[PDB]
Amino acid sequence: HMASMKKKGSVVIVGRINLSGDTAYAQQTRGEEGCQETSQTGRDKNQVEGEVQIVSTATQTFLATSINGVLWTVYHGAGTRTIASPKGPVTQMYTNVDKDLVGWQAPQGSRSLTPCTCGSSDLYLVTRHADVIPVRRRGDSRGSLLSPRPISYLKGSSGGPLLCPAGHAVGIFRAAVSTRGVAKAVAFIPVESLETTMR
Ligand SMILES: COc1ccc2nc(C)c(O[C@@H]3C[C@H]4C(=O)N[C@]5(C(=O)NS(=O)(=O)C6(C)CC6)C[C@H]5/C=C\CCCCC[C@H](NC(=O)OC(C)(C)C(F)(F)F)C(=O)N4C3)nc2c1
Ligand SMILES: [Zn+2]
Repeated sequence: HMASMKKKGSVVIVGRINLSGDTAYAQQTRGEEGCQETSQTGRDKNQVEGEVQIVSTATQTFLATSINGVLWTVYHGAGTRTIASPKGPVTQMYTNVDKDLVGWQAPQGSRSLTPCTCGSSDLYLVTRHADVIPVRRRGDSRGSLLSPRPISYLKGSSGGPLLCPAGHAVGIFRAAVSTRGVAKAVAFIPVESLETTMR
């Protein structure tokens, strides 16, 4: 009934994939009790750093990637949720269920990836475990893993980047193409589609 209707919590940044040096590694910045509290209030005063965030709702954990001053992730992870920030929940500025895409203004302190204009097909997928997986681009929105992996390896990495050799953003990881549980290929949201959404 109306008086007891609940509100969904905010997406919460709970860590990051550190790409600042020679070694990629995952960092946790918020434990579970802080996350639950931050999801309810929408107030997250942690300092944000880096391009790839680890984010969580009460029921899911996935990634989010800053490109052109927007923190982007998948609709199938975030739905229409706000994201927590120092002064309270922040409403999405982009929502496109047909592209499986959402975005919020990039957090203060984050850094953004540059959209790739290289036109290269040798790509690199960054996972929530800070694995950097070589991927050969196979079409506008697909790439094959040079070494296939069980889907278990990729679960929770939606919203992460596919990068070119120079570290530019080529797309956002959306779905795994799996045969008998082995991911031979991935589908991604091309960065051109993000740039069209921004218009
Ligand atoms: C709710 O409104 C919407 C709107 C648009 C959507 N668009 C799509 C595409 C959609 O697909 C959903 C969601 C997505 C998904 O699991 N992603 C990943 C992830 O890690 N997620 S996640 O972080 O753990 C989390 C679950 C917390 C957030 C990267 C995946 C890692 C491992 C694969 C696990 C096995 C699932 C394989 C499946 N393969 C698949 O569908 O491949 C085809 C058929 C070729 C196509 F055609 F999809 F490309 C698959 O990958 N997925 C099914 N759901 C949507 C829902
Ligand atoms: Zn590039």
